[PDB]
Amino acid sequence: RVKRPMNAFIVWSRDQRRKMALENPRMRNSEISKQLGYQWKMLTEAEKWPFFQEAQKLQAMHREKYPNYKYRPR
DNA sequence: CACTAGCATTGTTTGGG
DNA sequence: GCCCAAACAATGCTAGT
Repeated sequence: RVKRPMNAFIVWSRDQRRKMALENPRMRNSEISKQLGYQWKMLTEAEKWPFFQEAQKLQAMHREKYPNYKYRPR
């Protein structure tokens, strides 16, 4: 079963989730998501663009590998 | 142990009104 | 066309059956 490709926030959140967890070892993971939300909204456009590029590469490789994939929720 | 449903985030896409 | 809700990507669990 073919999964969705990572958008830019997901791409950026992965390292940032681990680094928050190691520095705040008591927080629930659902509470790290909140902290990652505030931080992302704090990021300037100029800081987030490498992650949108990465998201694009990922959506592009997705269509290479799965040329007939289409998204079907529920 | 196996479901699956939910909590949490943003961005993307879908599907209904 | 507009609006909207909501699935679902990763990650890291929960809680119910």
